Amino acid sequence: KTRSSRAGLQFPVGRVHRLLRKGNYAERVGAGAPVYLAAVLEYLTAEILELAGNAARDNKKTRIIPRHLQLAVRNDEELNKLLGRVTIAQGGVLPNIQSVLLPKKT
Amino acid sequence: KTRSSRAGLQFPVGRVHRLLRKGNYAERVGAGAPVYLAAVLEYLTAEILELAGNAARDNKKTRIIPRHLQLAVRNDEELNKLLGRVTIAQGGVLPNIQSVLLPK
Amino acid sequence: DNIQGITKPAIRRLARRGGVKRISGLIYEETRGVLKVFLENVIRDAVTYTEHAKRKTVTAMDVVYALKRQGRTLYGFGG
Amino acid sequence: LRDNIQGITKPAIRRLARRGGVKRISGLIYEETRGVLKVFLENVIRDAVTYTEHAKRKTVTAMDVVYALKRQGRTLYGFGG
Amino acid sequence: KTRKESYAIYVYKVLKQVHPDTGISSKAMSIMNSFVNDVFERIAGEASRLAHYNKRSTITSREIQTAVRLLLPGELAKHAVSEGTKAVTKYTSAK
Amino acid sequence: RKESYAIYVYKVLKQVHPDTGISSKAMSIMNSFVNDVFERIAGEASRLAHYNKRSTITSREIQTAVRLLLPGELAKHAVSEGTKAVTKYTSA
Amino acid sequence: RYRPGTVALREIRRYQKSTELLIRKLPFQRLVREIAQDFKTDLRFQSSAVMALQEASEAYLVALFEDTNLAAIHAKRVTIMPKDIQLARRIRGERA
Amino acid sequence: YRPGTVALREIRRYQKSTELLIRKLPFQRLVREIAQDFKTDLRFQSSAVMALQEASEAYLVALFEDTNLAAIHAKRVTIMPKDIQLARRIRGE
DNA sequence: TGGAGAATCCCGGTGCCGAGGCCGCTCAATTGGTCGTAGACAGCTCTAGCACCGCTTAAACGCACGTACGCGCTGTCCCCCGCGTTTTAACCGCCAAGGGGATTACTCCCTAGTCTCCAGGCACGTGTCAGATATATACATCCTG
DNA sequence: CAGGATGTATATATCTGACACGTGCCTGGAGACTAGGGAGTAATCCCCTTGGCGGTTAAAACGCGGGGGACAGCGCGTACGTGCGTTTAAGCGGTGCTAGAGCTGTCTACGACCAATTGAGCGGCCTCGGCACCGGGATTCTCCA
Repeated sequence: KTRSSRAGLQFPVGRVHRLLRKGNYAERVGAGAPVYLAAVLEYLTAEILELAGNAARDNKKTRIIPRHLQLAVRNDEELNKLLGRVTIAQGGVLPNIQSVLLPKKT
Repeated sequence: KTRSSRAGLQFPVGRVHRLLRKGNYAERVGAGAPVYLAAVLEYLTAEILELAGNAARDNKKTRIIPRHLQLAVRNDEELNKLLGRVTIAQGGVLPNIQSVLLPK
Repeated sequence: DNIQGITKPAIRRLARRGGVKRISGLIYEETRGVLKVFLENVIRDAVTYTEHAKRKTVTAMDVVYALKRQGRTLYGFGG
Repeated sequence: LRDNIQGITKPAIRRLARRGGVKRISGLIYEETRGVLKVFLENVIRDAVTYTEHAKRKTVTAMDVVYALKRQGRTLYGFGG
Repeated sequence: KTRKESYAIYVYKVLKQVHPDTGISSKAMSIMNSFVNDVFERIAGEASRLAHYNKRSTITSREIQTAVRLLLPGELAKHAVSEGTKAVTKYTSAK
Repeated sequence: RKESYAIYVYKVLKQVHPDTGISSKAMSIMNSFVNDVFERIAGEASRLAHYNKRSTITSREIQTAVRLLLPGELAKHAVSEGTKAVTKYTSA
Repeated sequence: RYRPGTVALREIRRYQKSTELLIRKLPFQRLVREIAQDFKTDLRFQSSAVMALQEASEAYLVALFEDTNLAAIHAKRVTIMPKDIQLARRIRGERA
Repeated sequence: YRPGTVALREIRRYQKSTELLIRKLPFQRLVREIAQDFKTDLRFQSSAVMALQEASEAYLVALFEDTNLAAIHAKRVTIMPKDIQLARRIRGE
C-alpha cells in the first residue's frame, strides 16, 4: 500500500509529491517524477555515505561526525566539483602543504 | 483606460501583472505588487539611457551603439557591482593601462 | 575600542591555518578591513530580511538564506 | 587527426591579449590557451546539447545557448529573445 | 502570423521622454530588453522565495519592497524604493 | 510539528554500513544537503518546463535536469539507476 | 631552542586534523552586535545565529588564506605582504 | 625598427575598438567537432554559433585581465603559462 | 638638439540601409460581477535571550633579540618583439536543395480536486555506552653536534 | 650521520549526555471517483541551415636580427619568531525576567474565475536621414643623426 514499497526505495514518494506540489514549481506535475527524484537522491545519498563510512573506517571511529563528511566531499575529485561552492559546518580543512615550503638537506 | 494611466507611469502594469499570474512565482499576487514592479523597472531602464545619452554626446553620435551601454555600466561602480556577472555583447572593455606597464 | 574585538594572536591562528611560515605586520589591520566589509554585507541583507518577518531577533534560520543570495549556501543549522 | 583545435592561429591569441592589457607574451602560452578555451567550451556546449536533446530538436538555437551560460553564472545579453 | 512580445516601443518612448533627440539601434534595444527581462526575473524570483519562506501565498508591496532592498546596492536602492513608493501612493490615491 | 528527513537516510546508512552510527550534528549536515539538492534539481526542472512552454512535469523532463547539474561519472550512473527504478514501477 | 619556522610546520599538522572553531566566541558576540545596533536599533540574536556567523567568517578567512598562500608562493616569497590580499580580491572579482 | 612603439600602440587601439578577435570559421569548424563528441549529425543556427564566439573571448579578455595582474605581482612584464595556472586556481575553477 | 617618415585625426562628399513611423488588423487588457479564503488582528501562552556576578585559568599582551628573509643592484643571455617577404585561406555573393522547426487540428488519457479513511512519522521519554578527557608510555621528529 | 630533548601518537579507566529505540496519537498518505484540458500525434509549408564555387585581398606564416627583460646571484638591513614573564578577560556555572515568537480563532476585503467590450499593441511596408566609406590634407612624435 505504501508507494515507496511499490517502487523499492527509502525516500517516500508521497512526501516528495506534496512538497514538489506545495513548492509551486509547476501547476501540473506528474506521478513518475516524484518516483524518479527520490531515486536520484537515493543514489546521491548512497555515494556520500559510502565515502563517509570509508572515512569513518580508517579513522577507526564507528560514529560519523561532520569531520568525516568533510573527508567524504573533499577527497573525491568529482563531487567537490558539484558542491565545492558549499561550506560545511564543523568540517575542517584538507591536509595540504606545498612541497616548496618544506626544507631540504635534512 | 489602462492601469498605467491611473498610476501615471509609462511601462505597462497589465503586461507585468499578466506574467505575474502564469509566471508561477506564487499563485496569488497582491494589487500593488505589479504596480511596484513596473515602477522599479521604470528607473532601471532610465538609469541607463541618461548614462548612455551622456556617453552619446561624448562621442557626438545621435544613435546609441552597443558600445555606449557597455560604458554606461562599466564606468560606474554602483552599476558594475550589480552587473558584474554578466557580459554585454559587442561592447568591448573600457580602456585601462597600468602605470607600471607605461614606459619612462 | 569595541571595534578591536578581533584579537591579534587569533589572526595568527587564521594565518597559521593558512600554512605560511612568516606573517607581515600590516596584514592584521588589512584583514580587519576586508572581513568587516564581508560581515557588513551579510547583515546588510539579513537584517532587512529579519525586518520583513515582523521580527526583531535574527534567528539561525533567516541568516542561511542571506548567504545563499550572496552565493555561499551553508549547511548544518537547517535550510 | 586534423588541425581543428589549432584552427585558431598565432595572431588570434595575440589580438585577445592586447584587449586584455598585457605587455609581453610567451610562445609556450599558446597551446595551453587552446586547452583552456576547449575545456570552457567542453562545459558550455555540453549544457546546450542537453537542452537541445530535451526540446526534441537536432539544431541548437540561439536561445538555449544563452541559458547554458546562465547556468554557469556567465550570463549573456543581446540574444535572450 | 506569429506573436512575439517585446518592450521595444516601451524603452523607445522612455528614451524619447528623457532624451528626445537620441536614437537607439535595434541591437541596442535587444540588450535593453534582455537586461530588463533579466532584472525582472531576478526580482520576481527573489520575491517568490521570500514569500515562500514566510509561509505567505501572496506577494504584496512589502515583499517586493524587501526584495528590492535585498537586490539593489545602497543609494540606487533607496532612490528606487522612494520613487516606487511615490508611484504606489499615487496609484492608491486615484481610482 | 517540525518534520525532517531523520529516519529515511538512517535506513540507507544501515543498508550499506549496518554497524555504524551518525551524530545529530552530522544528521543536520546530511538533512540540509538533501534539502538543498531538493530545490536545486527541482528548481532547474521548474524553469526548464517553462522554457519550451510545457506546463506538465514528466519523469522524462526531470531526467535532463539531472544531466545538467552533476558532472560526468555521477551524471551517467544516476540516470541509469533511476530508469530501472521507474521501469519496474510502471510494470506493477 | 628551535630553529624558527620549524615549529610553524609542527603547529601545521595539529591544525590540519582539528576542526574546533578558531577565534573566540564572545569577543565575536560584541563585534557583530555593535554593527547591528548601529544598523537598526533594538536588534536581538539567537545564540545559534552567531554560531552560524563564526563558521561563516572563518570559512571566508581560511579559504582566502590558502588562496593568497599560493599567490605568495608565485612571488617566490614566504611572507604575505598585503599586496597579495588586494590581488586575491581582484582576481576573485569581489572588489574590482 | 621601432622598439616599444608598436608594443604600446596595439593595446590602445584594441581596448578602444569593438571588433572581434576570434576568427569565424576556425571557431565555426571547431564547435562542430566538439559537439560531434557528444551527439552525431548536429545542426547549428547562425546566431547560435555566433553567440558562442563573443561568449568565448569575453571570458578570455577577462581572463587576460587576471594574468596581467599576476605578471606585475611577480615584478615581470612577460606572462608565463603558470600565470594561467595561477588565476584559474585563484578565481575558483 | 633638428628631421623625416610612420601613424593618427579630421574634413568633404556620398550612397546605402537601418531606424522610424504610419496603416490596417487583432488579441489580451479592462470593466463589471461574485465568493471564499488568505491574511490581518488581537488576545493568551511560555520559551528563550539578555543580563548581572564571581572564579579560575588559558590565552592574550608586552618585551627581547638573532637570523634568515625581503628588497635593491647588477650582469648575462636568449627569447621575444618587430619588420619584410611569401603564403594562406577568409569574405561576399551568387545559386541549389531539402530538413526539420513551427503552426493548425483532433482525442484522450491522466492528473487536479473532493470525499473518505487509515497508518507511519513525529513529540515525549528512556537508558546506555562511545568517544572526550586524562596521565603514563613509546616514538619519531629536529637541534647543535 | 648522531645523541639527546622533547611534541606527537598510543593505551586503558571512566562517565555522561547525546544516541538509538519505544508509545501513541494525529494529521498527512492513500484509495476512490469524476472532469476536462495539456499534451500526444500528425500533416503541411517555409524559413533557414547547409553546401559549393570563385574572385579578392586582408591577413596568416616564416625567417632573421637585435636589444631589452628574466633570472641567478649577491649584499645588506630589518622584521618577525620563539621564548618568557605579565596582564586580561575568555569562558563556566547559576538565577531571573521579561520581551516577544507561536498558538488560537473570528472576520472581511481582496483577488480569483468569468463574459464582453474594445483600443493598446504589432506585423508589415514605405521613406529618408544618419552614418560608415572613399579619398585627400592637416597634425603629432618617436627614432635617426
